[PDB]
Amino acid sequence: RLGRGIGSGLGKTGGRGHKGQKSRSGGGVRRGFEGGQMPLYRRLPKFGFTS
Amino acid sequence: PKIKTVRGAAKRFKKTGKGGFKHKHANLRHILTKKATKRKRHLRPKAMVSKGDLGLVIACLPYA
Amino acid sequence: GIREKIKLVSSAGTGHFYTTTKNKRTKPEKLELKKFDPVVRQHVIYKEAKIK
Amino acid sequence: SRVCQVTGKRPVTGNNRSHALNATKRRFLPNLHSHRFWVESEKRFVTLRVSAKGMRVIDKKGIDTVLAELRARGEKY
Amino acid sequence: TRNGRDSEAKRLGVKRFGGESVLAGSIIVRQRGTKFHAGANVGCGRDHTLFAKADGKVKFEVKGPKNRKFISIEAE
RNA sequence: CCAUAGGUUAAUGAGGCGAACCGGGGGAACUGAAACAUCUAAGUACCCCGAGGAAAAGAAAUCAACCGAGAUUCCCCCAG
RNA sequence: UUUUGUAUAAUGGGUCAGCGACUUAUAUUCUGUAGCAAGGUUAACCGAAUAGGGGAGCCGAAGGGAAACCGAGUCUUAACU
RNA sequence: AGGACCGAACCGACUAAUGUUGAAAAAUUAGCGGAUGACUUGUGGCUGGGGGUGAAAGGCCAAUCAAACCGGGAGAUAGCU
RNA sequence: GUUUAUUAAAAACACAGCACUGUGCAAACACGAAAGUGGACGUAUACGGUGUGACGCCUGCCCGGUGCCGGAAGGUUAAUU
RNA sequence: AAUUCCUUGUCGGGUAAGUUCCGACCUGCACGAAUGGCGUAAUGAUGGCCAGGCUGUCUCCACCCGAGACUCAGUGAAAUUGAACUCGCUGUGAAGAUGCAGUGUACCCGCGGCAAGACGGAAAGACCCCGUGAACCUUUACUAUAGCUUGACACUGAACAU
RNA sequence: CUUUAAUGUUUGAUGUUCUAACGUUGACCCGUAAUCCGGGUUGCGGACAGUGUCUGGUGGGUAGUUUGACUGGGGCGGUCU
RNA sequence: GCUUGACUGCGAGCGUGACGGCGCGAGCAGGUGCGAAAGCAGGUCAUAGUGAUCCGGUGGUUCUGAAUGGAAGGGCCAUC
Ligand SMILES: [Mg+2]
Ligand SMILES: [Mg+2]
Ligand SMILES: [Mg+2]
Ligand SMILES: [Mg+2]
Ligand SMILES: [Mg+2]
Ligand SMILES: [Mg+2]
Ligand SMILES: [Mg+2]
Ligand SMILES: [Mg+2]
Ligand SMILES: [Mg+2]
Ligand SMILES: [Mg+2]
Ligand SMILES: [Mg+2]
Ligand SMILES: [Mg+2]
Ligand SMILES: [Mg+2]
Ligand SMILES: [Mg+2]
Ligand SMILES: [Mg+2]
Ligand SMILES: [Mg+2]
Ligand SMILES: [Mg+2]
Ligand SMILES: [Mg+2]
Ligand SMILES: [Mg+2]
Ligand SMILES: [Mg+2]
Ligand SMILES: [Mg+2]
Ligand SMILES: [Mg+2]
Ligand SMILES: [Mg+2]
Ligand SMILES: [Mg+2]
Ligand SMILES: [Mg+2]
Ligand SMILES: [Mg+2]
Ligand SMILES: [Mg+2]
Ligand SMILES: [Mg+2]
Ligand SMILES: [Mg+2]
Ligand SMILES: [Mg+2]
Ligand SMILES: [Mg+2]
Ligand SMILES: [Mg+2]
Ligand SMILES: [Mg+2]
Ligand SMILES: [Mg+2]
Ligand SMILES: [Mg+2]
Ligand SMILES: [Mg+2]
Ligand SMILES: [Mg+2]
Ligand SMILES: [Mg+2]
Ligand SMILES: [Mg+2]
Ligand SMILES: [Mg+2]
Ligand SMILES: [Mg+2]
Ligand SMILES: [Mg+2]
Ligand SMILES: [Mg+2]
Ligand SMILES: [Mg+2]
Ligand SMILES: [Mg+2]
Ligand SMILES: [Mg+2]
Ligand SMILES: [Mg+2]
Ligand SMILES: [Mg+2]
Ligand SMILES: [Mg+2]
Repeated sequence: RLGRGIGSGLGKTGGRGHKGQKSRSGGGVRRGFEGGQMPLYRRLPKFGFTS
Repeated sequence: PKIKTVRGAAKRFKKTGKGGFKHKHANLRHILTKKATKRKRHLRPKAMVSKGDLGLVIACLPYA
Repeated sequence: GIREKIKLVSSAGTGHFYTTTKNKRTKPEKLELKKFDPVVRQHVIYKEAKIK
Repeated sequence: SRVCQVTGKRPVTGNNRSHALNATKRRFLPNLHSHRFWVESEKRFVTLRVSAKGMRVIDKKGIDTVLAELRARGEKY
Repeated sequence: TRNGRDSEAKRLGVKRFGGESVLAGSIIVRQRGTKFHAGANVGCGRDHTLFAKADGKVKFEVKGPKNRKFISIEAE
């Protein structure tokens, strides 16, 4: 139970750190986001087919 | 709702026996002639996914 | 870059070819070299062709 | 309104495309024309608002037969 | 300005030092020009990369009229 | 000129209202894509028409695969 | 509270009382725990109905390869010590 | 005769003082301009929001205008506080 | 004369006049998916648009660029076949 | 010059003294002919400059008449406010101290006044920057599109001549 | 095969003349107590015009947006492998 | 002087990168070249001369071929 006082050890920030995307309500990047670069599953080429 | 797999990643990674993922090497599409044969030969075989990117791959592939 | 890439096609008819570059201002004559052909597993003469 | 009295064709909506596939809403309207059809049985001219496709079916179906359907349709020619 | 350019460092230098046991094919030193020369059981790459041609201990020695520095492998 | 349009009566019927659900006619943008045009949002919001207690759909010019199944609708799988 | 750093002459609050912010659903992975175990478990639905039925399916015990294929091997290659 | 002159009503709003928690969410006091005209006013009517209207300032369109107000999409979004 | 109602009344806007240009009347143009309406129950001595802005003396040179107007032989060129 | 940067250009007039004004000069940074040029009577709550009259505008303020301010009675707000037992100086210090250090001064508390400070009050700064913010507007930015325009086909036929 | 002279054919290119589609915001009659509309008569125009689909050109008329970062603030300059 | 090793399949073991990746490599197999041979040759004294993925193009390929036989298309190899 985060954000329930100093003694709990998870108060006033809820374990989210300080003013990042993870600290915003509904914040955070999608799966595979690499900071702006095209992710590895897009740097690498497709191969093969499904039989 | 059911989690949706990232279809772009599902077409490039196959799970292996010990839980790894294999992918084909890059840099072998259309500027390969100027690359030495030894370089091209090493890119031909399949490769293992590095440890740093394992978490990202698993996130994109929750059902495989 | 003004040197243009060319392909060397095997004379054995396998359809295997190598690729390289050649200077077009000089050496107009076609390039002939003895190179290994993986299909016949022998070194044969490769003839210059056009990349397309 | 822009309704064919024979075939019932009415305006329909679609997209203007482009070389960039951009889609903008548009309308397709029938090729309607007011024509005076000669009905032999009454020896009279009756004016109908018909499409170009409707004109073709009038020759094939006969002037009397289409009007019989129109009276069944209650279109009030 | 018209400056402020450099290339990534290529990490040259000695990888295995004197008396170390190495496997055949292990590169001992990567260099620019023949700072070291290949001796017994040591090969020289196309970029003057010295590699071990046999298992054994790395030994540095100075021989010859030019007072040059040579690397050899004593394969026991 | 017959006719026809038109006109006058007489019979029936319809008008409007009402929550959601239903069918059809139209139909966004914000947003997401860490921008933004294709795309997404979404045939959603909204507008319009019509009907019922349900509506709609429905009795193969359907699927299967060389074996067969036998209208439509709904549920769980198939399957992210 | 925010900061490298605040008695700071940086932000917030006149005071009290009440209210006021990490939840829910589904899926997935990991840990703990319980059951069964090379097996485990059912969903819809049926059902006097939290039982029972329903194993339709799902996961696991075999993988390699783009695939056909082969299989404790397999792929690569003409072939691999 | 006159978009003539001086000057009340009427209409305008140039200067200054006061007022600035106002007597008044734009006014008062003393002066000022027009004052038979492109004047002013009453009562009705018409033009509706990417639209109106504008002797044109991005002015005005119910104390709100470089895109009114109300409801809906909507708990828009907010890498910011 | 008009203007920023509510910090700007001006040298700004308008203005008569002037010039260019469009417009032959089912006029151009404008408002309207359209019908229609305004223009106008008017007809080039008319109407719309643009710039200039009483009056006086005047308004010179450049058609290369960009527009507009005229030409249509040739070059190029869509749907269609 | 409603244009001139250098610049208060130079000369003349006006003044005791004139970076403004007026007249000329031309060296027009960077005027110019209907995005009009130059003049122009009249007009102007038009801008600048000068003179006469006139005056507390001023030298330099004085007095007086009223309405407040002050006192009493009645009614009775507001913005603001972490809490205060709320001094000066010098130094220090999220770098300009009522609150720290040192030191000095100061009996407790009102009332009428003045505003130097409390980085006083007002309003999540309008300037600056930032956000892969918003909106309007411009154009030979991009992609479209209404409209306009071209041709083919359809509505749409006959005959003849080349 | 070339050169092709003529020959029918099949498609077009214009030009001329018709009316019967179509147009008539020409006249007249009726619906009709009616400057709408419709019908009738007639004239004029006429396979045009006009409209539909497709298509080329034009199109800030109207939209949706883009218009980089580093940087002894930013812009400008410079830089980006 | 003679030549095409500017070879094909591979690669023990290492280096350097967060990663994508980049670099070095004896030796092995098949075929070569130069040497009488020992041997050397998987480009150039070395370190710059470069661009991921998607999409599309070209050649090869018994990999696939949505009822079946083909084919299209896709895959793989070479390559733009
Ligand atoms: Mg803690
Ligand atoms: Mg944080
Ligand atoms: Mg915080
Ligand atoms: Mg976005
Ligand atoms: Mg009922
Ligand atoms: Mg401190
Ligand atoms: Mg404070
Ligand atoms: Mg406060
Ligand atoms: Mg468990
Ligand atoms: Mg049960
Ligand atoms: Mg089963
Ligand atoms: Mg193996
Ligand atoms: Mg007057
Ligand atoms: Mg007067
Ligand atoms: Mg006057
Ligand atoms: Mg207002
Ligand atoms: Mg708006
Ligand atoms: Mg609203
Ligand atoms: Mg929404
Ligand atoms: Mg919100
Ligand atoms: Mg005036
Ligand atoms: Mg004002
Ligand atoms: Mg006014
Ligand atoms: Mg004023
Ligand atoms: Mg003017
Ligand atoms: Mg010219
Ligand atoms: Mg010209
Ligand atoms: Mg000056
Ligand atoms: Mg002087
Ligand atoms: Mg002068
Ligand atoms: Mg000028
Ligand atoms: Mg001129
Ligand atoms: Mg001019
Ligand atoms: Mg004056
Ligand atoms: Mg005087
Ligand atoms: Mg104090
Ligand atoms: Mg101090
Ligand atoms: Mg002090
Ligand atoms: Mg006091
Ligand atoms: Mg005072
Ligand atoms: Mg004061
Ligand atoms: Mg303050
Ligand atoms: Mg702020
Ligand atoms: Mg601000
Ligand atoms: Mg930025
Ligand atoms: Mg725009
Ligand atoms: Mg948008
Ligand atoms: Mg920047
Ligand atoms: Mg099939």
